[PDB]
Amino acid sequence: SVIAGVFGALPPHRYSQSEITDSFVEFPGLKEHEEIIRRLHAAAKVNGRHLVLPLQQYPSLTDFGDANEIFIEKAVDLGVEALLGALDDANLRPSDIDMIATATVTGVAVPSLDARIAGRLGLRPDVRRMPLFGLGCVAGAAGVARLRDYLRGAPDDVAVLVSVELCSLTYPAVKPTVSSLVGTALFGDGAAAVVAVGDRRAEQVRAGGPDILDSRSSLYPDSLHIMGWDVGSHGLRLRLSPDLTNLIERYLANDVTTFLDAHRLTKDDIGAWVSHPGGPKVIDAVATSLALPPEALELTWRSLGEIGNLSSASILHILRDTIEKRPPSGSAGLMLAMGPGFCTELVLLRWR
Amino acid sequence: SVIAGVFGALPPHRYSQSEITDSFVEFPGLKEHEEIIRRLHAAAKVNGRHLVLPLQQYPSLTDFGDANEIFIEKAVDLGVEALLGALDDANLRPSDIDMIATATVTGVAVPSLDARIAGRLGLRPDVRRMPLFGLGCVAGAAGVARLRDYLRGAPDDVAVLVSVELCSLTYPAVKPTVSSLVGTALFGDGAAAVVAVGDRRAEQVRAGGPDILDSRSSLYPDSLHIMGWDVGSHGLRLRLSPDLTNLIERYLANDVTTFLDAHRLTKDDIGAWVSHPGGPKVIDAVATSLALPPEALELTWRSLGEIGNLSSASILHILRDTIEKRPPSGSAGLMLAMGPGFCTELVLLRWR
Ligand SMILES: CC(C)(COP(=O)(O)OP(=O)(O)OC[C@H]1O[C@@H](n2cnc3c(N)ncnc32)[C@H](O)[C@@H]1OP(=O)(O)O)[C@@H](O)C(=O)NCCC(=O)NCCS
Ligand SMILES: *C(=O)CC(=O)CC(=O)CCCCCCCCCCCCCCC
Repeated sequence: SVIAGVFGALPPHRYSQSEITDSFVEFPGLKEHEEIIRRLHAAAKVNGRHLVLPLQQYPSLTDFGDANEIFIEKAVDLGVEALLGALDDANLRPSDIDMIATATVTGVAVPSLDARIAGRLGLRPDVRRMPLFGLGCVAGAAGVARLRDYLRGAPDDVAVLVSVELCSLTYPAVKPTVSSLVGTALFGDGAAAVVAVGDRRAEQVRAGGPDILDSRSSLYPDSLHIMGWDVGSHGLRLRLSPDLTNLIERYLANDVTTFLDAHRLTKDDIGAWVSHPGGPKVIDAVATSLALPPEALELTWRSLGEIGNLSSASILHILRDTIEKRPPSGSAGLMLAMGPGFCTELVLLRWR
Repeated sequence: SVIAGVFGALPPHRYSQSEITDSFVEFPGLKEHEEIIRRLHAAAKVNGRHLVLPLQQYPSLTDFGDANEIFIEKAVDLGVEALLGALDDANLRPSDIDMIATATVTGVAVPSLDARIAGRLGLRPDVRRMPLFGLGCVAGAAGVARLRDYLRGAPDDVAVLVSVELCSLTYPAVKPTVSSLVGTALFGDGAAAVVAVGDRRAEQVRAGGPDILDSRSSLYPDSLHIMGWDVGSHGLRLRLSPDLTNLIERYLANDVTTFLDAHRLTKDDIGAWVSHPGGPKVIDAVATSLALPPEALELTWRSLGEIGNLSSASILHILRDTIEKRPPSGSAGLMLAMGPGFCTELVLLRWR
């Protein structure tokens, strides 16, 4: 399977981190926490984020029903924009799509986002739908791996992934706690789409993105508590364990070695790293654990700085940035993501 | 792709429909609606349902947070039971599984149900996970089609589907409006699992069949409103249009003919129909639209009678029942489900 198109879409409202923080600390129930909010927002290594709503509107977003309804409307808009961009990048059309997978963790849609996107773009009525909910931050990488699994079975086909994460719309569940506030420092809104074709399809029409060579999941035993949602009448409330980085530091190198061993590669054989930007401590943990050079994760840092953490969409933005730097033809790339499970997902790529 | 195991699991609290109705009309806020409640409950052609909680506990189930917490607890138990059962049917082990897909529409779990089930049964850390959320009642059929799509590219592999639907736990969102009350007439709790293997693995494990040959989705344009959830602070509230039956009557025959034509098959070639038991009017519409004999859908009527509508799990219970009845060897089978989209899914089978 071969990537043919990758495209990111962001809401038009762009704010500097300082702007967000300045407004945020004045929101109802937050003033008493100004100092810790400013401290966390400042330490995030995030310089700006796109938000799906204007800043002033968030204090009114206290009802999960309102927020989730807005999610549905805005996510379908952004998902459609990202898919169209990726299709244009691939020189393909909506009617070419044989399977669409959507990933989100920031809203609850039934019918799923893929059914709504299919309708908006006029995908064929027989398109195969794969609504992936609950993978969280791993879904960008895992989503690309699922496209490969599909296309390995259907090598004449075209399959697409659409990731849409509107983290700001979980506002009704935000509380003045360390975990929620860390969330408000890091997460932004955005979307991304990948268009991929099977090996035979790639021999019929031109696909210019990297080859998806292989993937490997790693679900860690007894780690349900590491990250996830607390779900309730206020919506989706972030649960984040302080043990996350220790887990990375202790186990990630083995995940990578195990996977790369199977391809008789070493970490020194990979020419472009495409890692999820969980946040500064996480990225630090990844670099340390894998003993990476200082610039290995430069595009990950740059993305976190520019647009924040978009959950599953971030790694796709970073993939696009990586493709655009045009890595050495024939060299290996490695996507690395992590998420609720706890789990990691690795995807081996070959550039050109 | 060959099925090797199919297994159903039900919670232990079983009540007759009459017992459920008698209690329900006395729940807080309902006595005024006794007449319509008794009418809808009798018209459902459901004679009993299994419930995950004691019947008289439901009046206290008013908070979505409590209900979803109970969902996660109970859903993992039932999913594990179902999967273990299907593995036993297949004579396979948890460590044999290469990919697990889960399907639910009745609760919100991050980490997902597949991560939880994987942990409980000690699946391999590299098992591929596919948490399908939002397909609703089509997911039994679509899930089986997703297994085929995976195994088509992985002929030595084992892939499993676990459906868990605890419809009763959506009670916090129930009010005495017609749409909700219709739901209270029909839906029960349960789970099911399917174990399937690649064509190359099939001989090695002596898979009992049937073969999974092909599938086709049919998403109906401008139909998002037909069935789905309205999500908010009270959880998952049923949206269900009275127009659903009309859509089936107008378009199902074409869905089926379009699919069968591609295989040079006719309806008369089908040795056994495995159809989702949406409700009596739906089942009639299927029989009428396809000009099927009364016996064609008998096991679907029976399942509806015995356990109610289990959303995505019902078709799998019916599939198990059908296999046990042993349709003519080598004859064609057709799974038929429908759900939020609005959509239908057909799966072509060959019986052993
Ligand atoms: C619940 C059911 C068994 C009751 O059967 P019944 O007492 O004959 O009731 P009817 O279907 O004839 O409908 C009677 C009235 O209730 C209304 N009604 C039925 N379903 C309704 C719904 N989901 N929402 C709002 N109103 C509904 C009908 O429109 C009708 O209105 P009317 O008085 O103007 O004529 C039947 O409605 C049914 O089986 N519906 C299909 C269930 C379904 O959609 N399953 C989903 C498959 S995926
Ligand atoms: C990735 O795995 C991260 C997780 O822990 C699970 C997951 O995917 C959820 C990720 C997003 C959590 C977001 C909480 C967001 C609060 C956002 C506030 C935004 C700004 C409002 C400004 C007025």
